[PDB]
Amino acid sequence: GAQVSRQSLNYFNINYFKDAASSGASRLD
Amino acid sequence: GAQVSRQSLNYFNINYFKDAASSGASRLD
Amino acid sequence: GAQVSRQSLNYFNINYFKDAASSGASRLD
Amino acid sequence: GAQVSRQSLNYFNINYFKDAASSGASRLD
Amino acid sequence: GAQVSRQSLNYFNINYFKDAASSGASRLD
Amino acid sequence: GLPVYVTPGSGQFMTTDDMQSPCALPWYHPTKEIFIPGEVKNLIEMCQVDTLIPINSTQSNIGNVSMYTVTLSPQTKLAEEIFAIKVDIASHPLATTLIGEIASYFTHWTGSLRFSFMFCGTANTTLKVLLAYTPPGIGKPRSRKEAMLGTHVVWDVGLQSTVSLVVPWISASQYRFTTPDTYSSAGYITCWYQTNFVVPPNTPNTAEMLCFVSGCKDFCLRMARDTDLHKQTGPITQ
Amino acid sequence: GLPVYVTPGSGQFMTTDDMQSPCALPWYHPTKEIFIPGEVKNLIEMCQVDTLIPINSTQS
Amino acid sequence: GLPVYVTPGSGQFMTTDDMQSPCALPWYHPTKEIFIPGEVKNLIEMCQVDTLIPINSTQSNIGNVSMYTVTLSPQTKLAEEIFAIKVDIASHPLATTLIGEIASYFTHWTGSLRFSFMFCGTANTTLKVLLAYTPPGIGKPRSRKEAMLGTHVVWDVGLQSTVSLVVPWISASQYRFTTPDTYSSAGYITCWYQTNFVVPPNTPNTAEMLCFVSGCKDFCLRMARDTDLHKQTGPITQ
Amino acid sequence: SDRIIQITRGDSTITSQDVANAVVGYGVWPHYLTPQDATAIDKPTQPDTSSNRFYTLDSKMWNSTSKGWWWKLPDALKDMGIFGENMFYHFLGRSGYTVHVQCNASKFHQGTLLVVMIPEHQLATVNKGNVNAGYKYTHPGEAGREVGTQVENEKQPSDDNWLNFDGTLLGNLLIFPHQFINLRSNNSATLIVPYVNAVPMDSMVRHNNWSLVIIPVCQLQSNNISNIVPITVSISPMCAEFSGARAKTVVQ
Amino acid sequence: NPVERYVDEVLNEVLVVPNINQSHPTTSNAAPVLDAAETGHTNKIQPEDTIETRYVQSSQTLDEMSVESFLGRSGCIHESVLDIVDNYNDQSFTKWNINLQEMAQIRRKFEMFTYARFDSEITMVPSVAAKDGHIGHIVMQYMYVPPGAPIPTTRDDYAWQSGTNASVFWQHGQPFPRFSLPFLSIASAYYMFYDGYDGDTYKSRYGTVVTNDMGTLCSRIVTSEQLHKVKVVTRIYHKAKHTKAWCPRPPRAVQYSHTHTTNYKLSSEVHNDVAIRPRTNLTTV
Amino acid sequence: NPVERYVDEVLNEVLVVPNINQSHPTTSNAAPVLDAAETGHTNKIQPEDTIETRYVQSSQTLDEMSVESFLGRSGCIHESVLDIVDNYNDQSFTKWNINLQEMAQIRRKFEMFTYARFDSEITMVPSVAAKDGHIGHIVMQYMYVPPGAPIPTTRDDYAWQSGTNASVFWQHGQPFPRFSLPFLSIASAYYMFYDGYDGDTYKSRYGTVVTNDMGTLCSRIVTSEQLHKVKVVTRIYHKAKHTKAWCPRPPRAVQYSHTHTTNYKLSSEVHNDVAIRPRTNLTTV
Amino acid sequence: NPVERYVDEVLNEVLVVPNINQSHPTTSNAAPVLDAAETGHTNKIQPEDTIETRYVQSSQTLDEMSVESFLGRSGCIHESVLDIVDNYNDQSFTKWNINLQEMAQIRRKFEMFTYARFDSEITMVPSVAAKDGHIGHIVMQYMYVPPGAPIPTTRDDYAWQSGTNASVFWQHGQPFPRFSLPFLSIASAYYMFYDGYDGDTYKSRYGTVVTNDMGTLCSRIVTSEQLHKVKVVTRIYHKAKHTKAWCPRPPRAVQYSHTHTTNYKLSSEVHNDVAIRPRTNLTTV
Ligand SMILES: Cc1cc(CCCOc2c(C)cc(-c3coc(C)n3)cc2C)on1
Ligand SMILES: Cc1cc(CCCOc2c(C)cc(-c3coc(C)n3)cc2C)on1
Ligand SMILES: Cc1cc(CCCOc2c(C)cc(-c3coc(C)n3)cc2C)on1
Ligand SMILES: *C(=O)CCCCCCCCCCCCC
Ligand SMILES: *C(=O)CCCCCCCCCCCCC
Ligand SMILES: *C(=O)CCCCCCCCCCCCC
Ligand SMILES: *C(=O)CCCCCCCCCCCCC
Ligand SMILES: *C(=O)CCCCCCCCCCCCC
Ligand SMILES: [Zn+2]
Repeated sequence: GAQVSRQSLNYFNINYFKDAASSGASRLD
Repeated sequence: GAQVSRQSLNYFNINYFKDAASSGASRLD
Repeated sequence: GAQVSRQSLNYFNINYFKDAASSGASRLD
Repeated sequence: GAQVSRQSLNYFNINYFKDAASSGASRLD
Repeated sequence: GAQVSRQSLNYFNINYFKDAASSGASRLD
Repeated sequence: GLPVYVTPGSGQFMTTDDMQSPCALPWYHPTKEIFIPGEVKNLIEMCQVDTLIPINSTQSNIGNVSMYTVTLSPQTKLAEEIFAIKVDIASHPLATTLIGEIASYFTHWTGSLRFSFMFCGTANTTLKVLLAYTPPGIGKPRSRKEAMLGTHVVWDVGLQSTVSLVVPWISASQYRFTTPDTYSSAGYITCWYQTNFVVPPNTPNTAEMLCFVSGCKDFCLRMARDTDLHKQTGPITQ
Repeated sequence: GLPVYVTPGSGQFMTTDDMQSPCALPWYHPTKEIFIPGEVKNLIEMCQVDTLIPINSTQS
Repeated sequence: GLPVYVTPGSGQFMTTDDMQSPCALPWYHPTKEIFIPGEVKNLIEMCQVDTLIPINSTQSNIGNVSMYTVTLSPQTKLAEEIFAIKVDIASHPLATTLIGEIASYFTHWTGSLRFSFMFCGTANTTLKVLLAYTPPGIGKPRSRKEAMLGTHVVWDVGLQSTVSLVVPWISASQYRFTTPDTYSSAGYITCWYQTNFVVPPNTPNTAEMLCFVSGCKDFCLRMARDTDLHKQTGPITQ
Repeated sequence: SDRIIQITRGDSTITSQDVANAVVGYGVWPHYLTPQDATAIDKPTQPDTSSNRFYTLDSKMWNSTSKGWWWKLPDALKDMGIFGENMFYHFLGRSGYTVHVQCNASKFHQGTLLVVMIPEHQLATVNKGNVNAGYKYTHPGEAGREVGTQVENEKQPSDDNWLNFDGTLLGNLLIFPHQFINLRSNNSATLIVPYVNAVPMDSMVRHNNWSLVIIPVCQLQSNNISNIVPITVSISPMCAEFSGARAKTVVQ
Repeated sequence: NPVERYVDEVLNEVLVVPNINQSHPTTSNAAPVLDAAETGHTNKIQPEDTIETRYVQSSQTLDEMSVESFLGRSGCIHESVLDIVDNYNDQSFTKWNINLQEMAQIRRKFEMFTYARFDSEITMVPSVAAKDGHIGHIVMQYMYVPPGAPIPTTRDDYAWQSGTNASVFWQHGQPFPRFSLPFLSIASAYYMFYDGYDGDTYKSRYGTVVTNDMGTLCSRIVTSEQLHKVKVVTRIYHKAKHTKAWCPRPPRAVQYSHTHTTNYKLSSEVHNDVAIRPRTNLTTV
Repeated sequence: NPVERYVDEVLNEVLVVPNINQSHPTTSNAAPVLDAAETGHTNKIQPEDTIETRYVQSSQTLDEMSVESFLGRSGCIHESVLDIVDNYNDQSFTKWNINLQEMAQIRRKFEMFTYARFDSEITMVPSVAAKDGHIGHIVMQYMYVPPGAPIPTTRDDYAWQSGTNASVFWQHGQPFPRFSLPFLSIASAYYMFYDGYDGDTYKSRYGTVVTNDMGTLCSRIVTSEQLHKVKVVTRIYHKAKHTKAWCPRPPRAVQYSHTHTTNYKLSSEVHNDVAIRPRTNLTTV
Repeated sequence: NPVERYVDEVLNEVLVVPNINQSHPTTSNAAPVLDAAETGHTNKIQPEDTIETRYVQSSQTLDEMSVESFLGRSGCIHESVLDIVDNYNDQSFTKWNINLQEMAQIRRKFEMFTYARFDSEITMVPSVAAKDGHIGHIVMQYMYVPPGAPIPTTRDDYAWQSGTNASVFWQHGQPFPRFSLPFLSIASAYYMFYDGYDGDTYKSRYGTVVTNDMGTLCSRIVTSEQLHKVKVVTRIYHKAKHTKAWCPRPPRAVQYSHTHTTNYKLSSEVHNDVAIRPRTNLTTV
């Protein structure tokens, strides 16, 4: 589960499991 | 064993072992 | 030690150590 | 959190947690 | 610390720590 | 396999960590979200709403709505003091107000406070009052002249029943401790008679005043902590 | 976190292993290397040099 | 899961490791940084500043400012010795100077040292002194002639009160041990009368001299270690 | 000439024909607080020339047995005209300073004063356990403190000049902004110091930012000892600004 | 840009507070300080309106004050005790009717809202006390029994087979168990308060007990009887993730007495029951 | 180039010292060796100015002398003891008012600066001494209590629920616990020294105690009473990360006596109180 | 190509030995077999020069014979013993003056060179012997004390604070500790031999003791006194990494007797002191 961004400053927002409940704290706004 | 998709939201469906029985739960339909 | 193939279905045949004896079972034929 | 450089000699300055305090020792100057 | 080569047979000569003493055995010649 | 180095901290459980974990109920699909009015996204939204200050919380008044009112009346002596309290957001009597309660869940605070007062006398009752804020580094003012030298508002009671006094953030440090700390005590707010409570004949000779408090656009809390304004001295049973 | 499978061999210390390890002296800068004659890079270099055989090594 | 190989060293705690760890206070936003004069980024900045050498630290002078001064006076014998000390950065009396103290937090040192001397006699007092540095491999010089054969500066006292003698890095190895080590002893610095202390009548017949030390552009310390110039023999309580 | 100096601040001008240059503490010239570093939100009052002028403190006598003297800022100026009034009428204050120490003798006198400006000089007490220096003792005002004269009291600070009155060695004071008044070379010392603190503004009544320490490292000597040799200090606030106006704070 | 947003996350500067602008003296017939609280609105007066302010650049952020942050901290919600005294078969297993009402600390925070929707992270901290000296090999089984599933009545009950229910097995020495649970309600949000009944008679139940049934947590020491007796205490910690809250309310002012109810008790001296400290009089600060 | 910079990091060659250039004999009316220390400046004379030097290429680096390196080493700052002697309920928990003043080694290094700003890395090393033979299953709880939060007065105090405070649970056998803390001050930097009081009266406190309150660390053995008594000593190690320091000062020359104060004690023979070794005379090296 | 080079690494074929070429009969006035050893050079004659060889393709490699390989194997260099007999405070800590001279196996290999430059990998193998039955919770502290730093004289010495020195804490049950050390010398290479003194008098020291001071390793059982006594033996293993060696020399032919010296002892029957086995005569193979 990988949200790869690029700027280089690359971001990897990995989701290791297949259920949304499994992810960590939510982003803000 | 890596099924790399891109959308960026990249998906990595990795298969760590060499036997099909080893993979996790199946997808649906 | 990474044999990266692409088809996308990417294959990563990684060799973690520097001696050939260290790798796992051989392919066939 | 990945600062990917390329020269190939690629650098991966990964930040595993989401708070700046969490990172290791600072660079110099 | 990653020396990424390509041939595909990609090589990843990763250096996990920031001090040269930390790396493993040296190459030859 | 990939060589790894287990780092210190591994296996520990930190109540404030942010990790992922497997889901006990795979395939489960949560109930559809519907629109519900009143969503809150940040506690600051609650800190910007006025709530009453139990300013008259003397032992005899506690447990009565009267602990929320200040009584005014015709004076025989000029420039008399009406009330005086500390500005410290989590000190008493500010502690149990919504902003005080929320501030008690944090360690640091900053920003300006908004104190409002609503006069409840008859429409024929007049009055001019001086509300003052005394920055720290000095004792609470002993007289109107002393208080008047600081930040203040002269409130004239009329058609509009409410007035607001803003306690500006005047501090050496960018933040102050929410808990009573000598170094970070924020000062005082005192109220004095500017003129006098005046009424025509056949009109009640006393009247009440309500006091509110909320945070300004710059109010901000920091470093979450458990509150000391509520306790559990035993098991909570069924 | 990333699911992992700890493999047999983990935690063992093999005197001939080739791993990396943290440096006890971070930031330390080693003394400058100077030229010293006679560098040896392979033991074969020593095997190609004649040395005397104690051929008459009778007890006496 | 990904097969892994736990490597030796895992789970250990090395006080000099450089790893990341979860933050106990998530979402916390640190206080804004303001400009403060005097930021230090490297200890070398402190090693380049002159500090006084307690050169006259005889048991009777310790605990007195006089331990920092050397007294000069009219001589009856020519070429008399004034003082002599070791050049070793962490030896006594150099040990408690700022550069000596910092060097004591490291194991190796290298570079040139700068020794300065300021004459404190009257404006009418004259003097010529010979300051010499004797490289190792020989005992400290027994006479001015002996000292003079090494590195030296002839200081003429005049309008400019201060002189500087530079002890060049003359060593076999690129570094020396900060702690007293026979193999790495750096030599001596001696001071002798070149001419004589001369004054007009009605002028004090003695005068003081102050001694400073700092590091040159090539000074460098290596391998951090705990200092032996400070100890704790008991608990530090509240 | 490089030996001459003229310093004008407000309605005061000071001169010296025998200087040893001037020191600008940490290389930063005093300046007003910027909106990026500010925290207090009320508009500051800036007295300008009526506050930023030279104030001359009480002179001291230097003799063969003097151990040293020290003053603390802003305490030393608490009773100096408009600057003083402002620090008591306001909760917050901020200021830089130009310190000019004066001491002339003759070409037949010798002696050396070490003039140092120390930030956060937190004094120590000796052999008194965890009892710390009393407020009264660290707030002597323009009179400052003559080291080695005060009859000890429990809250009396340390008078050990060789230990900087705080447990560190005298020889290392040179790490702080300083100058020397070596009678054979100069007759004055000039130090310009900026505001230094971990907060943008502070209470000038309970926090002394700088401490002026003068220690004679080379004893005063001459063949005309009857002639008194004084030491005079003139301090000028710079970019003084105050905030949080109210009634006047009365201390004690 | 997700990378700029990322940096804001790392620095915790997603929600910035406004700056204070410089103001000036005023003489107007527009009096911002005057208003009418009767309207039910808060006067939005700011410092620039009542005094002469300077310009100040704000660097404070409200990230930590977010609902996610406020409720996103793991707190204890239950302490399960398995004390082997004299009968292993009876004392080696137990059950708990799940709820977030038994521990005041987290209960009070959630109850500052009327409705809340979130996913849960449960972390368990088991501690085995060696009453007789040795602990042997302790293996625990925590089984989640949804309302309706058969509850085990013995330590060897067939229900422990966990053919469908979710069970977590922990082995002493291994790291603390932890798992996530999706929003479980049959409604769109959890009721923190519920002014309703499960019927319309004098004997109908009142409050959240009617709506908040989360099932039962059944625990058991998997290991068979050992020579040495142990006392296993398992503390359950709960953290809210991906949170949403609606309609804020006043914080609980008195101690809690029971679960699922706002009931409270008052002494003859009520000032002792609330956090309000009696004042000497109106002018004593 | 971040990669070239990277190589410099690995080799520790970020800050290089200058070379020594060849010099020659001189006869001039410009005398670099002469100056005036009265100015308060250090004469910047270099070796090339006083002797005839050769050209030498420097390979030394100042990386290790950086403030980050100097203060970036983990040192002990507290040794917490939980000794079970005769009363488990009273002896199984404790508290400590946090500070970096109790251990001379790291205290002296930080105090070489007037102000310092840094993030902290805390690593804990717990050791369980089996006083009676067995240790059973030890589980520890370390709770950070910010100033104002309720401090637990018993081992089962409700405050241990940690509904909001940050608690770290460690299980014996698992690796040493470790976490990071952001710069905690309400000011822009920590005061290493503070020439101020918390008031203007004879009884006002003096020094850093006025400004440096970091709260309390409360520890407790989570495991319930066991047959065999143990003595748990938890050593707290602290390391500064992302450091900045201002206004360097002289190093502490005498032993420390108390926290938050520069106070010291002197014997009748002061030479024994300082590291200065008495010289026989001026010419004895 | 770094990938081709990589394959050579995996197959260990970086350094290949030459092939043997086919030769033929010869009748010449050029006699390669004849030379003069007096020159100090080895006659470079090859098999093709003395016999009629066939062509053979060599597949042997010299990789394993490299200096990196020869010295790149971890061997024991010290066995530290902490035997608790009757006084915990005195017997729970110790110190060792570091050196690679105490164990013959690795010492002999390094001494086949005059100078050597390398980084070190240290791996420690602690084993706790339960003398009385139980071992409790053993936590060790290994502190590196560079020459000059204060050496602890008691198990609770302030030096153990490790405010600057590098300490490694190991917890029984966790994997073997391991760390790397950069080339430590003040010179450009380590002296394996040193024909010099630290002075020019009859009492000056001779040999490597003058140049090879690496400091002291101080160990201590962090755990406080326990009921049951233990004997902790920590074996230190050392491996050379990124090695360079200069001027090869003859291998040690007799047993070592002391550290830092080539001294040896001879018996009355010297043939017993060397590995040379006496021959019956010149013709007895
Ligand atoms: C409101 C509200 C929301 C909730 C849910 C609390 C979560 O409770 C559970 C706990 C503590 C453990 C498990 C569980 C599941 O699987 C296992 C081994 N334990 C499941 C639930 C629902 O309860 N009240
Ligand atoms: C100056 C100065 C700076 C500081 C901060 C020191 C850090 O102290 C803490 C320690 C040792 C542990 C915790 C802690 C937090 O969470 C847990 C389990 N322990 C928190 C702090 C602030 O103290 N003085
Ligand atoms: C030649 C030559 C080269 C050397 C260096 C040997 C390395 O010795 C050390 C050992 C065995 C341990 C440590 C050490 C450092 O940190 C800790 C916990 N242990 C440090 C050194 C220098 O010694 N002789
Ligand atoms: C997301 O849906 C799948 C998560 C996969 C977890 C493994 C992440 C590590 C991927 C490493 C691949 C390296 C790329 C060549
Ligand atoms: C699939 O057949 C092979 C699975 C390989 C497991 C390793 C996955 C991690 C790959 C990381 C590579 C990073 C890319 C540069
Ligand atoms: C092969 O010769 C080297 C093996 C390297 C092992 C590490 C594999 C993981 C690589 C992850 C890199 C991710 C890419 C950005
Ligand atoms: C930064 O913000 C997120 C850090 C993510 C940690 C996981 C790093 C490993 C990434 C492997 C991906 C392989 C690429 C295909
Ligand atoms: C080198 O200087 C940094 C070493 C970084 C160690 C992490 C290696 C794993 C990288 C995985 C990234 C996957 C790419 C998308
Ligand atoms: Zn047993």
